[PDB]
Amino acid sequence: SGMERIKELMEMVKNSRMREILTTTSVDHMAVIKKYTSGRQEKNPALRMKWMMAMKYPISASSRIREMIPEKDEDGNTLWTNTKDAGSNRVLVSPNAVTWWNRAGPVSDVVHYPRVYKMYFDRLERLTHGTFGPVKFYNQVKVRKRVDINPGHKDLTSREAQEVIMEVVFPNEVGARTLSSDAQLTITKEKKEELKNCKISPIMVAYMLERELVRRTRFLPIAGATSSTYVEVLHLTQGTCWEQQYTPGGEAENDDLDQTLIIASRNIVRRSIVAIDPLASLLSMCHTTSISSEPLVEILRSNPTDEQAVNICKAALGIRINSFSFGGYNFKRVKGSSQRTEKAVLTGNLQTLTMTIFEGYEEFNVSGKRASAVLKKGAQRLIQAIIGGRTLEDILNLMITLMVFSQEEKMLKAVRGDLNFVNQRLNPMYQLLRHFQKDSSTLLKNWGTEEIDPIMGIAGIMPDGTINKTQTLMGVRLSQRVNIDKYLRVRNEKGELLISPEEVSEAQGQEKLPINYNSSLMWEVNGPESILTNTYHWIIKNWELLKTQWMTDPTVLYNRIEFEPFQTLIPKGNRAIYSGFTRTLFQQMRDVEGTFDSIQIIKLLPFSAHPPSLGRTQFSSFTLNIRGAPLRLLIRGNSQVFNYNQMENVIIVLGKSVGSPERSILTESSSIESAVLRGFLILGKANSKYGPVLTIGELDKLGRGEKANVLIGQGDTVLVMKRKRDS
Amino acid sequence: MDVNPMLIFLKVPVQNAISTTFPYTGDPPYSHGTGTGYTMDTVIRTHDYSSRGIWKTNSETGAQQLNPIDGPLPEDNEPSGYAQTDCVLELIEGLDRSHPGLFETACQETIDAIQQTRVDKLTQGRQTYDWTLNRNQPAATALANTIEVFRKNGYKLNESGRLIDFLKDVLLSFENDSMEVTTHFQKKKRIRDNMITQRTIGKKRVKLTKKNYLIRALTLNTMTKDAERGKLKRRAIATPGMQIRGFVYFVELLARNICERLEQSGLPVGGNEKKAKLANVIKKMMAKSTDEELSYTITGDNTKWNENQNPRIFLAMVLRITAGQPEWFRDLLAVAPIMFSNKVARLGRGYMFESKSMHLRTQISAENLSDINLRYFNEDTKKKIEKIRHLMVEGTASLSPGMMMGMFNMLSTVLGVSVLNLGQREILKRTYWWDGLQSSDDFALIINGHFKEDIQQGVNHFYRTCKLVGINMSQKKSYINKTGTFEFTSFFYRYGFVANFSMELPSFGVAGNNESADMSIGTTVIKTNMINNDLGPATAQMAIQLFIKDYRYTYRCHRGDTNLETRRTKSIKRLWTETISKAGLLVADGGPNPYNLRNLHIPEVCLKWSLMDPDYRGRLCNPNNPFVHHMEVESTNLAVVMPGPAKSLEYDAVATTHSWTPKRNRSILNTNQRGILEDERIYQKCCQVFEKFFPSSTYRRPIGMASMLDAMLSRARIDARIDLESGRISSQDFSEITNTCKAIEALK
Amino acid sequence: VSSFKANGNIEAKLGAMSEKVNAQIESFDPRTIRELELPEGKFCTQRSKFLLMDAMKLSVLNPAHEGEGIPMKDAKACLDTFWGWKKATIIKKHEKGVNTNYLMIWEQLLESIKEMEGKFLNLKKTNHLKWGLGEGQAPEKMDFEDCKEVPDLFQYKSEPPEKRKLASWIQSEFNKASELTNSNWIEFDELGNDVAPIEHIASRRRNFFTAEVSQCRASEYIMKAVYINTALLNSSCTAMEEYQVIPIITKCRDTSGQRRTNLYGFIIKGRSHLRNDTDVVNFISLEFSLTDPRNEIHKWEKYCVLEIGDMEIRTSISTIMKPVYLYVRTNGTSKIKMKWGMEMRRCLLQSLQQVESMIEAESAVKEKDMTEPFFRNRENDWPIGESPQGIEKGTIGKVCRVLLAKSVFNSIYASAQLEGFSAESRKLLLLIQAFRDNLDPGTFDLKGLYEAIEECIINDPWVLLNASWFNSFLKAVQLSMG
RNA sequence: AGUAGUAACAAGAGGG
RNA sequence: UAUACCUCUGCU
Ligand SMILES: C[n+]1cn([C@@H]2O[C@H](COP(=O)(O)OP(=O)(O)OP(=O)(O)O)[C@@H](O)[C@H]2O)c2nc(N)[nH]c(=O)c21
Ligand SMILES: [Zn+2]
Repeated sequence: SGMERIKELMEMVKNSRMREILTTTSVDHMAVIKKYTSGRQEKNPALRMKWMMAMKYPISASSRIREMIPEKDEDGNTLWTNTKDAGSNRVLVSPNAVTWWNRAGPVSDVVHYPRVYKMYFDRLERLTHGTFGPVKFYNQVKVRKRVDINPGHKDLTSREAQEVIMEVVFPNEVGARTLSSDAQLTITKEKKEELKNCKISPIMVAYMLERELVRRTRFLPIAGATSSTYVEVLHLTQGTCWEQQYTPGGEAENDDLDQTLIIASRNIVRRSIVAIDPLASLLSMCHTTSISSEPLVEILRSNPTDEQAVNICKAALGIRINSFSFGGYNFKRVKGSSQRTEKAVLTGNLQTLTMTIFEGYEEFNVSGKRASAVLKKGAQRLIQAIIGGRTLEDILNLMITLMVFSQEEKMLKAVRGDLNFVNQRLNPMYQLLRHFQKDSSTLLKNWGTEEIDPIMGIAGIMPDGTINKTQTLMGVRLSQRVNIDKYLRVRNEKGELLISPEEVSEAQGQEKLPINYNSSLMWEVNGPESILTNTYHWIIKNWELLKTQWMTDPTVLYNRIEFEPFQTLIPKGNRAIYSGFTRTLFQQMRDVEGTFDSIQIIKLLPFSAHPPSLGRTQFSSFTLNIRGAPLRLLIRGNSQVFNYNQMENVIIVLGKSVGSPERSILTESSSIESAVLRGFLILGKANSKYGPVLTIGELDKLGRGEKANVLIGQGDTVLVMKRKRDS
Repeated sequence: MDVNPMLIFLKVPVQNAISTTFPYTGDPPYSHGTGTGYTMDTVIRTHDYSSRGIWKTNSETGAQQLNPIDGPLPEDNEPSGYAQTDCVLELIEGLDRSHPGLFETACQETIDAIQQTRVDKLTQGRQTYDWTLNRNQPAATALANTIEVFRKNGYKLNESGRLIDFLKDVLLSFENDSMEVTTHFQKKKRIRDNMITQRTIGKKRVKLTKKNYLIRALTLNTMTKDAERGKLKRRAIATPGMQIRGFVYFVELLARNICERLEQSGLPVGGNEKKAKLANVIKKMMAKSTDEELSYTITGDNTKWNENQNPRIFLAMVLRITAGQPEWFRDLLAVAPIMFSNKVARLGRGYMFESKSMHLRTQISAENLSDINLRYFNEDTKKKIEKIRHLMVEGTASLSPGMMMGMFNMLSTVLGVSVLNLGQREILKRTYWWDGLQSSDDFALIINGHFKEDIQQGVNHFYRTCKLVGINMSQKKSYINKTGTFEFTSFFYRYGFVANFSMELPSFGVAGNNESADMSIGTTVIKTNMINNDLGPATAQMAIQLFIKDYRYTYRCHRGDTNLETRRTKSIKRLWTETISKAGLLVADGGPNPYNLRNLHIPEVCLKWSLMDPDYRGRLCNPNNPFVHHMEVESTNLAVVMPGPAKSLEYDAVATTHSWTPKRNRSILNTNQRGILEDERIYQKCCQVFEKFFPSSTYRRPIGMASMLDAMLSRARIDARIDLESGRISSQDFSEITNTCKAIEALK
Repeated sequence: VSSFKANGNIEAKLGAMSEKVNAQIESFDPRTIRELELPEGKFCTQRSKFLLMDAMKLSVLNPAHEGEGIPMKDAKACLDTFWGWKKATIIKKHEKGVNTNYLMIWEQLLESIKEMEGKFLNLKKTNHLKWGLGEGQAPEKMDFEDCKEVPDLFQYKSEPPEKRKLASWIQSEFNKASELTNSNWIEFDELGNDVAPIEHIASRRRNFFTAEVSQCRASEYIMKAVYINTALLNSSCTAMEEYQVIPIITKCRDTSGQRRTNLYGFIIKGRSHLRNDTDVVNFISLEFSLTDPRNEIHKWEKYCVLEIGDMEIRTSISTIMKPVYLYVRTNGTSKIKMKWGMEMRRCLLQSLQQVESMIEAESAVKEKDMTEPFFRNRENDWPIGESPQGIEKGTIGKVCRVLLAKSVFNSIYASAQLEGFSAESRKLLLLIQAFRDNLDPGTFDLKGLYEAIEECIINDPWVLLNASWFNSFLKAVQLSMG
């Protein structure tokens, strides 16, 4: 009707008290006067509530309550009073009112409320259909990282959501904006369909939608999976010393799967590379590994990702790496690879298209309808295209198709006008094609011309369509089974190298979904901090065993396969010289009796597991590639990596205790320190009587037996002697 | 044997057993009576630190203004306020140099902000000093009063509906020498009874002088800070006025956008992020160093941070940061530093005297501290009077130098940050160098070099370089050691950040919003602490267990099968026996606790939904219930919490009959402000009806410059028409509605 | 400002600035540094709201829940379990008090209990009670004009607190607080059923905690605190003008699981028009005891101690009769004070957090749930005491009770002194820890910190005891190191 | 008295 | 001047 509101409005406007306000205060001011109250924010609500709950009538409720419920309940409890709430036409009420309502008030239909409160009920939904595994106990290193908080966030910006809300809950009173996308429209119609005739305060729907649509992030300490659905349950999933393995209800997300697969495959490859028979070491890990409780094999079988490690794994498991099609033609990549960068770029009419640009040298066999070509592509570059066809037209068509496919600046710069090609609006790659097919007039004027050397069979094409022997369009020329070896090199049938484990990058971010290796080659915990802590733990747990093994038969010790995961953290070329340097430093400790630094042995030992080189280069520290940034373990003394704390009697690796060594080692010292410098013994504090102090780079002009002062590290000047014998 | 819990520290490192040093399970300290003594102590000490500076009388005000900036350099370690404008400008420039196009974007954002900012955005936030009433009031009222007074005098640009048009008026209002305000007072009529005296409130117009209004608009209020942990003696906090708020908002809004893009700025980010920045700086400070270099961290506190932070320096900062931008914007932001540099401080409630022989007590207004015999007071107090009297203006006390806690933020940090950003190898080019993190008085500074003396040099250099901009490191409380262990704002880094759970203990309990909210908060407190502060499973379980016990007792909502005797237990028993599926009843209706580690993130209603009696849930969630009062989206499911100053807390809950509000304070009924309740009661009934014509008003604030009635009518037509035309209404009803719509519009 | 450019100002100004402005690092060494200076004066008195180790219960067997039944009926029921009463006589005087008024109060109360029916018990406003509950002792408020010219009108006494000296008793009280009893004091509400393994683990670990904690004497203080403070807040809010009686009750279970109601004494609440969160309710505490005050008379300054009866007790070999004392006193509290007393159970969290973190800390490195080892595989390995033999290592179960007692005492004796002391001494502890980690600690103004700490040690038994503990710790560290 | 602790409470305001 | 009542208020 809209009747009683104008009756009410008349009945108000009669009263000059308020007819004053309604006339005087504007719509901008009504917001200022709505929040006008005598009441302050309560300073101590916990106290105030404990105070008020002992009173008879502490709750305030709408006066209509006096119509809706009785004054005295069955037991003689007074439910409401006539005393009105300071600053309101509201009544003071007993808690017994709330109970009486809940046991014998009016009933309502609320059965669709879960559609309003979806955001909450999905939490329950994920939990009820979650599954737990076992609890594992270990040093749980957590990265403080910004992460998502709002699983089921249909990702759109605040006002973009606001429009969608306003549409759904406030349809007549909508503002004045366009519904940008099917992103908005589908959500609007679906949520409008879902929330159809639900008896609830619109405000609550607006609130719940506002909470439901927009992304929300937080800085959290996280070990393991960083997906929203895993962030939802950190409190249940991880502790200080424990991991409660858990998979939450419902299905994983392709982006997260594809993202994590790369990191898995990378770590598999980077591990395998170190082991003997890397192919065999890989294959077992690929068979045993499971992502988010799903087989890596059955992922890789039916997952389309193109990455070097993933491709090494696909080649090893014997599944076709990836050919494809575009613009009518079928492309098959023969050589090279490319990394994918999503970007925004401007056409010649300054229109912003959002590409997924490819960077890298690639070679393609392109074929199809009446025309074939070989393509050589660089990052936004057509290096060379050799095109053949049954008609000049069919050539030219493929030429335009490739010239598009290059993603060159030239061709974007070339686009005059806007691109509104379609009711499905095609992606920019196609927009550009279906543009230039309809008009390549400018494209060829701007593409440019080479002079070239005339060859029998080959010919050049000119921007006007002419064929020319010695001139051609930039890069264009007209002319009429995989295997993998022991060490993970990917060869083609001809014997040429496609993919190399030397070319595979480090694992970049942090896993989205959880990775579960069931492989003795890998440690129980994921990541590098794990590797360091476990590698230094195993040593301490089996110290006494390995201490004799150090004395008697070292060359066996150094080949301990438990040291392999540690090697992945060392950079490729350093391992040999590091292990040699280490081994020499140990040998010095054997050759020079008396000196014996169990902690120094424990510290450096894991670097020893590689075939050493004969170089005589000095090292104050060893680098370790952990989570991107290089960490430098100092050879002399404590570090951010390895820190022996005597107060605790504990080795501390990256902030976490790895164990207590034998109390024997606290009371253990000697003035001479072996196992620091190569052919050089340390003999205590630096004495000025051996001249001005030297550096580590200036220790190849000293006599065998000559004492000299050295700035050894961490601002310490030390007395150093060159030893006589050569280890 | 005698037990000594500290002996644990023999075996366990301090940081690992730090909880045992945090006694946060007992009532904190609370000031009783006034904080005039503290305010005067602050005002005194503040001048005492700047005593060497230049004294001058303000022409417009007549306040004894001390200026220390660019004054004589200090020749001892004591707290000094002698900052140097060139030495500031050098750092503030060095910052611009160090962050290419920071200030450009920072300003560019603040411009669009200033352009787009409504007046409404000032009704949000903390309580403000209301120059109209000479008392603190909530922002929404304190503004509304100033707008109403501005409207009653000749000032109505703000009627536009944009913050800068209000912000304008404030500067023009300084011109009007005779400012008209309406004061309220109690009178007493004589009434008959079918004859007794009857109290009643009446109004009285008063006109204030340039002198007065200018003082009142430069007045900041003072209080004692209560519930303050870690400290033996109480401190004086301050509250800003309704004028300066609008400028402070934009200065802080710039300084925020400045801070947000600085690795050394602690503000405005949360602890997890602060810790990430503190990681980043260490990781970087190691990754940049060489294997023959030392690394020393300073655990750092800055003594007398506010007392020695000058507003003229803020004028320099805010100017230099805006340099190159539009001079209107350059001016607008410069207002707050000026207005602060001419700040006067109220001296609070005053004092209370007691006669032992007569057995009587009396109150004294701080305003009376000019004309009062000193025989009543003691030495320390009467001497503080002696000292304050020379600075005392129309009830208030002049405070040109320094600052006071609670008025201004963030920018003060940028001054610190810039002194950190000075310490890059690429700027210093010495044998030593530095970096760190700072927020307000608290700082962590990593100094790197080749040798201990080389570090010492950088310590001295830093320490003096701060003194030159009026920053005073606390030699007492700050300390230094090799990089590895440090303290920062009660975070403890020991080769990595450890746990400090004790800090959060006060958060564990019944927050006292209501049955609905408290249950959602309590669980989330347990949940977030498990994640953030190493609260283990078994203890968390026990926190659930105790929370339930506290919640049940507090709200008198014990389980329906208990024999306890309260005002509810019968009516809860009725419901308990009546109910078929008991597990569905909420704890607040005497149902069982459903929570354990896995459930903590799931709201009680949501968690118990399937198990409820469909009658009972239909009553529980009945949107027609009178216990709830309909909120707005911006304030739906929100509470208030104090960690920092004071912050809002969102929580997850389903709107039930347990989502009520408790009774309001009634003490105002006895006061002369008794009308404000009626004002509120009326004001609400207008918006309540308006919302029927604009349901959209409760989700988004309706932007419009038009009479609130006219908007209601203009719609009331077209709704009444379209309900018929392309709908289901009778033209007799349409004609009746339009006849009403005209009939009321006839009435003025 | 616009046309400013940095030529080289700061360095010039630093050049100009005096060399007295320096941050000179004095390198820190715990072997060098002295003990904290404890204050001297009269010995510190007990200032709790109820008796600790010197409390005495009249108990009855009662199968009721742990907050059920009419508390006065439960009290009456307990009263009857004591046979041999007497005529009351004052044996230790309240030096500043009208010691008759206490003796009249006890009898008034004790008769008023015998002559009541129903739930509510309000005493009648007799002068001797009025005096003890501070009736009328607020001066009458006046306008300043009307009392400008009075001679002795001053501002209220605003001096710092009188210094006091560390008596032994507090360490004793703590030593008892730190012990097990033969009764379950804490009764935890129900939880959601366990599903996740970690929940089962959690409960497994929680059982041990509950075992070590629920019997601990600290927990008996927690329950007394909670009951007293809830009762007092509620009665303060509901009966503002009455003198309500509140019997000091707790409910427990024996080692048999047999349920028992205890009566420690009575509280007579004053008037309670509590407006500000600091406003005071005066009350009278009347509490049973076997302890003779006169053997430690400094401990009981504020109390008037009566002798009220006798009873028999058996030792190991012998068996003898002892007299029963009633410790009577006027005390006070505030909305904020009792609000926090209601919440004392959070101590359990403070205690158990630290332990669970210690268990988990090992569990991580051992790679295994180290709970059942820690509790069951009993090894005394955490230093928690000092005897004439030397440093005394205890077990995790002991550490629980110690930490619990600490956390409880922090709640019972909360004070700005503790607040400051705790905040500042932490820095000195961290300075020690930095040396003991060999991180070369340096300080700028140490004696400033020593004075900042020492400033907060005035008259609080708990803060004095903590200051002492810090010294014992410092010495204990110095010895092992030097 | 007692609470308390750098200043208050030990009811305040009104029917004057 | 005293004694009785009665009203409002318990963060304003
Ligand atoms: C420009 N370019 C396009 N493709 C592939 O060509 C096909 C059609 O290109 P498209 O742009 O229509 O692909 P899609 O809509 O799947 O979005 P995209 O995968 O993000 O591009 C897809 O299979 C692309 O991966 C490409 N493949 C390789 N190897 N190198 C390239 O430079 C390149
Ligand atoms: Zn209960």
